[PDB]
Amino acid sequence: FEGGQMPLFQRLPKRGFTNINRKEYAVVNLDKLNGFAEGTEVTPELLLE
Amino acid sequence: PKMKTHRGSAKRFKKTGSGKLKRSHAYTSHLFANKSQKQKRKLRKSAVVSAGDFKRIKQMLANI
Amino acid sequence: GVGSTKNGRDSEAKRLGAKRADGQFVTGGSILYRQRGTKIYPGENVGRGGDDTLFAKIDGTVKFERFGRDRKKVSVYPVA
RNA sequence: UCAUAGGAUAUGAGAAGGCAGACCCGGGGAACUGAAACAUCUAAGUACCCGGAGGAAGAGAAAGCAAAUGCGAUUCCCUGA
RNA sequence: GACCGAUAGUGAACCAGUACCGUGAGGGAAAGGUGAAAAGCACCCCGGAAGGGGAGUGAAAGAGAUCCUGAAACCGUGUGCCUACAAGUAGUCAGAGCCCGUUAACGGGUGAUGGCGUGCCUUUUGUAGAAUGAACCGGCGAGUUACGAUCUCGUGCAAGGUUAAGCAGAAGAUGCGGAGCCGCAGCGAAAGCGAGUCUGAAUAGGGCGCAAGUACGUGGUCGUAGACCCGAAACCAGGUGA
RNA sequence: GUGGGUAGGGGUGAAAUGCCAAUCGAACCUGGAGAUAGCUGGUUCUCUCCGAAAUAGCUUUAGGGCUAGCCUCAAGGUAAG
RNA sequence: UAUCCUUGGGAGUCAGACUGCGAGUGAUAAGAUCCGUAGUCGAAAGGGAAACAGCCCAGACCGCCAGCUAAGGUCCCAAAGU
RNA sequence: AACAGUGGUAGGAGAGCGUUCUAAGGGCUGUGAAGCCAGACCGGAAGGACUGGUGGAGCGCUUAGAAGUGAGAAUGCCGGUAUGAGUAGCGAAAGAGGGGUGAGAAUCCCCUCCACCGAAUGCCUAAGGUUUCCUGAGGAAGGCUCGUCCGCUCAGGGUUAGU
RNA sequence: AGGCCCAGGCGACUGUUUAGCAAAAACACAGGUCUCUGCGAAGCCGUAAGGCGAAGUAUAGGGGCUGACGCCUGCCCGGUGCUGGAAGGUUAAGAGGAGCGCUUAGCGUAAGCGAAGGUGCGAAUUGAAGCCCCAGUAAACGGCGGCCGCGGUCCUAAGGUAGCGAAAUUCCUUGUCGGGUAAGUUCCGACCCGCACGAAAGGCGCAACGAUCUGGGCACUGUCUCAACGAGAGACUCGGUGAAAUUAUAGUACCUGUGAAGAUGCAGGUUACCCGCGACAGGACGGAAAGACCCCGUGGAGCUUUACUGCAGCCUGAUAUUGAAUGUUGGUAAUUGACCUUCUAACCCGCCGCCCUUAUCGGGCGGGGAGACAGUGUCAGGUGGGCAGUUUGACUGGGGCGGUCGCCUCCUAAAAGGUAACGGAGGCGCCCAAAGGUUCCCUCAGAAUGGUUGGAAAUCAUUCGCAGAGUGUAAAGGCACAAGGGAGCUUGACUGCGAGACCUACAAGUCGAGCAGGGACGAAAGUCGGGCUUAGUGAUCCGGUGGUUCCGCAUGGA
Ligand SMILES: [K+]
Ligand SMILES: [K+]
Ligand SMILES: [K+]
Ligand SMILES: [K+]
Ligand SMILES: [K+]
Ligand SMILES: [K+]
Ligand SMILES: [K+]
Ligand SMILES: [K+]
Ligand SMILES: [K+]
Ligand SMILES: [K+]
Ligand SMILES: [K+]
Ligand SMILES: [K+]
Ligand SMILES: [K+]
Ligand SMILES: [K+]
Ligand SMILES: [K+]
Ligand SMILES: [K+]
Ligand SMILES: [K+]
Ligand SMILES: [K+]
Ligand SMILES: [K+]
Ligand SMILES: [K+]
Ligand SMILES: [K+]
Ligand SMILES: [K+]
Ligand SMILES: [K+]
Ligand SMILES: [K+]
Ligand SMILES: [K+]
Ligand SMILES: [Mg+2]
Ligand SMILES: [Mg+2]
Ligand SMILES: [Mg+2]
Ligand SMILES: [Mg+2]
Ligand SMILES: [Mg+2]
Ligand SMILES: [Mg+2]
Ligand SMILES: [Mg+2]
Ligand SMILES: [Mg+2]
Ligand SMILES: [Mg+2]
Ligand SMILES: [Mg+2]
Ligand SMILES: [Mg+2]
Ligand SMILES: [Mg+2]
Ligand SMILES: [Mg+2]
Ligand SMILES: [Mg+2]
Ligand SMILES: [Mg+2]
Ligand SMILES: [Mg+2]
Ligand SMILES: [Mg+2]
Ligand SMILES: [Mg+2]
Ligand SMILES: [Mg+2]
Ligand SMILES: [Mg+2]
Ligand SMILES: [Mg+2]
Ligand SMILES: [Mg+2]
Ligand SMILES: [Mg+2]
Ligand SMILES: [Mg+2]
Ligand SMILES: [Mg+2]
Ligand SMILES: [Mg+2]
Ligand SMILES: [Mg+2]
Ligand SMILES: [Mg+2]
Ligand SMILES: [Mg+2]
Ligand SMILES: [Mg+2]
Ligand SMILES: [Mg+2]
Ligand SMILES: [Mg+2]
Ligand SMILES: [Mg+2]
Ligand SMILES: [Mg+2]
Ligand SMILES: [Mg+2]
Ligand SMILES: [Mg+2]
Ligand SMILES: [Mg+2]
Ligand SMILES: [Mg+2]
Ligand SMILES: [Mg+2]
Ligand SMILES: [Mg+2]
Ligand SMILES: [Mg+2]
Ligand SMILES: [Mg+2]
Ligand SMILES: [Mg+2]
Ligand SMILES: [Mg+2]
Ligand SMILES: [Mg+2]
Ligand SMILES: [Mg+2]
Ligand SMILES: [Mg+2]
Ligand SMILES: [Mg+2]
Ligand SMILES: [Mg+2]
Ligand SMILES: [Mg+2]
Ligand SMILES: [Mg+2]
Ligand SMILES: [Mg+2]
Ligand SMILES: [Mg+2]
Ligand SMILES: [Mg+2]
Ligand SMILES: [Mg+2]
Ligand SMILES: [Mg+2]
Ligand SMILES: [Mg+2]
Ligand SMILES: [Mg+2]
Ligand SMILES: [Mg+2]
Ligand SMILES: [Mg+2]
Ligand SMILES: [Mg+2]
Ligand SMILES: [Mg+2]
Ligand SMILES: [Mg+2]
Ligand SMILES: [Mg+2]
Ligand SMILES: [Mg+2]
Ligand SMILES: [Mg+2]
Ligand SMILES: [Mg+2]
Ligand SMILES: [Mg+2]
Ligand SMILES: [Mg+2]
Ligand SMILES: [Mg+2]
Ligand SMILES: [Mg+2]
Ligand SMILES: [Mg+2]
Ligand SMILES: [Mg+2]
Ligand SMILES: [Mg+2]
Ligand SMILES: [Mg+2]
Ligand SMILES: [Mg+2]
Ligand SMILES: [Mg+2]
Ligand SMILES: [Mg+2]
Ligand SMILES: [Mg+2]
Repeated sequence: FEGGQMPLFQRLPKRGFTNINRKEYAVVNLDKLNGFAEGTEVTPELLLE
Repeated sequence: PKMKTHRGSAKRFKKTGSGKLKRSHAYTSHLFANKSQKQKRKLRKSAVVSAGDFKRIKQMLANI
Repeated sequence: GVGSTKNGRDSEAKRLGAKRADGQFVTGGSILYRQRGTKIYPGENVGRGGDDTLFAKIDGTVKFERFGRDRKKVSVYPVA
């Protein structure tokens, strides 16, 4: 509240929408894959376990 | 109870990587006859919430 | 009983005049002088904007200089 | 007119009323207050009144959830948030 | 029971929803303590009695009946110092005289006289204020807790950190419980792309990024709750009254 | 005089907003209720370190508020002041 | 000379007053009003101006029956020059 | 050690004092606990001891923990007690004396005369009150004084209907 | 155990009223008038049933106004209300579906077209009261002029009749004159310049009446000149009993000064032995009551209305309850509509008879009346301070009233910047398709001298001429290598942006070289992202339109 001055949020426009079907992935950089030894089949189940 | 998000603010603002608030510009609804192209080009882009305002409103977007 | 004044108006003060000192280093684009008309002229490496604002074209040292008899100019000279 | 209404008599551990200032399910239902005024909105289906309970009530065995080599009544808790 | 202990804790420790108030609905108090045991003061004395002084009982009666303790205001009796020529926010500093004698200290009480000096609080530009508040004394009487948020500090673990309900277990610790939550990646309204991304026709320029967190605790502050305490006039609902 | 009737967003009024239990421009009681109070009052131990403001802007704002200014604490940058 | 800047935690303040100087408003009135500027008060006790927030001098950590000064003073009240 | 600094409202920051309760450890106390009263003691402050009296059964200390944790102001709430002050008042009115009773008498009883009401201040009786009625005893409180008296206190008694 | 009289205002009268500051001129009243009301009356209370009205029935009942009686009660129907109504206009739900969108069987190399069904909108047409409109109506709400010389003229719906008049009305005003008095702002009587009387919010009178108001007399008096004395109650003394409001602590003088501007308490003086008792109130800004006035609060409450938004009530239509016939007139291929009249059987009856039944309730049965109307439900429109919740700004040398509110320019403003007042002056809410861009070229005001019209001033020509002009427009700062004037070609009054600055609480605002795209002008250099510069504007939400490699709630679409 700004004592009746039009509040900041209300002076500025609403922007955009939220996608109902937004996919967010669990990102894994290459440095994380160095933890595993050579020959390991790096599946999502292994990364999670 | 849980602190409620200010829903009006959640539709205007967005947190950046370093924890600043991104915002749109005002004066971007109508009356574009009365604003120069230079004004309109600059108002089109995004902006940051200022230090003084951020102090006032930071907790209203705490849950975001 | 009392009358009223027909005055009471003024515009917002426009903060005209010098914005950088003689001898001061300025980056390119620095406004040097705000004015109505050409109280001071653009000298070397100084442009005049649409509202008569004088601004540095280069990085360099500001120099307010006499321009002939009556007039003045402001220049920016490269540091070297 | 037959009837029926009405009347009479008998049999009923039939009802009635109370409360525990609680919990439950319904019927009806404010305003102060908040919105820095105020009418939409809020307070709140709250308080209050009324009806019905029961030891609990209500819900409940998919004309469901969903979008998987699916799930399998309802209720309640955590979480989703 | 890191709840109260008689102004608290129930309104009510006691014959209390009583007494009392109100036509009524309704409002609504105060008030605990002899002693281990009544052994509750035979008897004598003053007094009509009340009350007292002895005597007796008892550890104690100055524990003798709203009788454990027994503060202060307030009321008195006695008297060490001062006081009837003095102008006083009452003290303070200086100071004889007189009277005492200690937690033994360059001591205590009193105070002729001299200097200086307009209470406290609140509220104010500014109050000795002829503004506000308090008769006095005593008791009681105001930033709390819960759940969220954020910051600092602390601790554990660390590119990870952590479990919730629940089950077992002292109403405990703890074990189990990984669902979930936050972080390790950002950018974009979004599809999406990703150490980038968005804008843009653009290898351009520019924006935002790239180039230690988390769980718990203490503390500060914030949010939602009456939210530091006290105070309206009013509003509404259901009752009670001619 | 006695016995009765009318009840509060109501009654009653040869009318004064009069009267309705010493209450009346809307009775009384209880509840919503710790209504709300940008207003007034009050807010309880001590010492030390530092120490303002009474301004600007905007405000149905003007004795309120918000951001800035000025105070403070901590951590940085360091040597800009 | 030792401030300054940045980030973050916590504020309070938004009635100001007078004095000197520069202006407006006023009547070149006001202890008026409204700005600018510096000071003091506010939030500052001490000495002076009899008394006297705002003037002059000067910033109280505490003790001393030492000393030197400031403004202001030195006949008596009353310290110091009849 | 040296050098410098230390007025302060709002307000920020820090360090502490004290209160109740808890834990653990260690103590005190009928050879006298807490509380209370007094004192010329100690600490930079909040505060803390010591001694004596009263009291008559509980209570410190250390470290940590938790808070109903500190009052002088709220025309605060409750209680007590002041001041005003021996002051205002003692609520329309005729009594006087004699005798009696009694610890005590202007005030109670009796007598005498006087005085007052008399379309009432008489007699009866509603409503309402609920034992206030009568007798004996009483005098703390109530009675605006007093009190032997009373509508007061304690006992006992008292209300009779075919009309 | 009445004082009385003269005169006037008001109200006819007796009554009634603010329990507890108003008894009155207020209310009531008999009388008057308007209006509604045909009886299940209207009106009123109640959601309804049931009631009051009234066991009444237009000579009655409700409502409004006036207020005995007497004489009277004028003009205006434009407005508003009320009543009635012809054409014309307008208007809801509901009815009605011409069209259109979405989807997709099919069809198409694709793009796209597209049956049927579903679904989402939907135009014409139809549609009541009401309203506009028209007429009437003033004992309905109301209104009853200016100006100029009885006349003119303007204006109006029409311009105040009778009566009254310095008045419960008259500001000016103690009007003027007269009466009464020695002296009369009051009083009485006239006058009429009625600030601002006036005819049932009645006008003018008016006997009687009044704890009414007003002026004057007689009588009477301690009301007074001007006080005195006396009686009793309290005060006062003694015995008994014994409160209260108030109160920071007080050993509590005076003067002048000082100070938050009015001092017992501060300063300097002046005065003052200690303690009471009876008295008096000057002060303690004495006590009492958190000022009623005033202002403030985005505080309340009651009241009003052509404030806003609603609601009840009332009116009106559609539809259900709701049927059967006869006509007549639609629209589809004989069914279904529309309306008229009739019918009886739903529905209704605060009508009669009979029964339940000793029953003015209710119910049943039979007559009669009415009748698919009414009533009731749902929906819709109108009306609607009857009732409800609310709003009704701020600044302000107190508030109200007046003025102002944003933007630009100047001065105040103290030679950076900034800087206040209801300080001093003005502008703005645009304009321009060139008045923009560029290239090239140019120089203005005015005067002197000469000129047919022609003049001071049109048009020449000459000389002089820092600008004495111009710059779209306020002002300031600029501008003659022009930013001023002219001409050619144009659309840069561009799209993407933007190193860096200015300004700034924020939101905004301002300037900007330079890069890319594609241009304009120019031989080229280059200039151009509107205008000499600085006003010409308005956040968000919500909605519209155009575009779109975005999303699309199982999937494809939407
Ligand atoms: K409301
Ligand atoms: K509010
Ligand atoms: K109690
Ligand atoms: K003594
Ligand atoms: K002294
Ligand atoms: K006062
Ligand atoms: K980039
Ligand atoms: K950590
Ligand atoms: K915290
Ligand atoms: K709080
Ligand atoms: K009421
Ligand atoms: K009434
Ligand atoms: K009552
Ligand atoms: K800070
Ligand atoms: K000044
Ligand atoms: K002791
Ligand atoms: K108090
Ligand atoms: K008589
Ligand atoms: K007796
Ligand atoms: K009346
Ligand atoms: K007279
Ligand atoms: K004062
Ligand atoms: K006095
Ligand atoms: K004034
Ligand atoms: K051109
Ligand atoms: Mg848009
Ligand atoms: Mg200006
Ligand atoms: Mg421009
Ligand atoms: Mg509100
Ligand atoms: Mg069961
Ligand atoms: Mg059961
Ligand atoms: Mg069940
Ligand atoms: Mg006790
Ligand atoms: Mg109790
Ligand atoms: Mg009773
Ligand atoms: Mg004892
Ligand atoms: Mg004991
Ligand atoms: Mg005792
Ligand atoms: Mg003496
Ligand atoms: Mg003397
Ligand atoms: Mg003041
Ligand atoms: Mg005083
Ligand atoms: Mg006050
Ligand atoms: Mg007081
Ligand atoms: Mg007290
Ligand atoms: Mg209401
Ligand atoms: Mg009743
Ligand atoms: Mg009754
Ligand atoms: Mg009353
Ligand atoms: Mg509530
Ligand atoms: Mg701030
Ligand atoms: Mg000032
Ligand atoms: Mg002043
Ligand atoms: Mg300055
Ligand atoms: Mg202050
Ligand atoms: Mg200072
Ligand atoms: Mg001084
Ligand atoms: Mg002095
Ligand atoms: Mg002071
Ligand atoms: Mg010396
Ligand atoms: Mg001397
Ligand atoms: Mg300090
Ligand atoms: Mg110092
Ligand atoms: Mg602090
Ligand atoms: Mg204890
Ligand atoms: Mg001891
Ligand atoms: Mg406490
Ligand atoms: Mg006496
Ligand atoms: Mg006295
Ligand atoms: Mg006396
Ligand atoms: Mg007396
Ligand atoms: Mg008497
Ligand atoms: Mg007689
Ligand atoms: Mg008797
Ligand atoms: Mg007595
Ligand atoms: Mg009369
Ligand atoms: Mg009265
Ligand atoms: Mg009277
Ligand atoms: Mg009826
Ligand atoms: Mg009837
Ligand atoms: Mg009348
Ligand atoms: Mg007429
Ligand atoms: Mg007409
Ligand atoms: Mg006379
Ligand atoms: Mg009249
Ligand atoms: Mg009339
Ligand atoms: Mg009349
Ligand atoms: Mg009469
Ligand atoms: Mg006496
Ligand atoms: Mg002073
Ligand atoms: Mg003075
Ligand atoms: Mg004085
Ligand atoms: Mg003096
Ligand atoms: Mg007073
Ligand atoms: Mg007040
Ligand atoms: Mg209203
Ligand atoms: Mg409301
Ligand atoms: Mg105002
Ligand atoms: Mg004014
Ligand atoms: Mg106005
Ligand atoms: Mg200057
Ligand atoms: Mg300047
Ligand atoms: Mg909005
Ligand atoms: Mg889909």
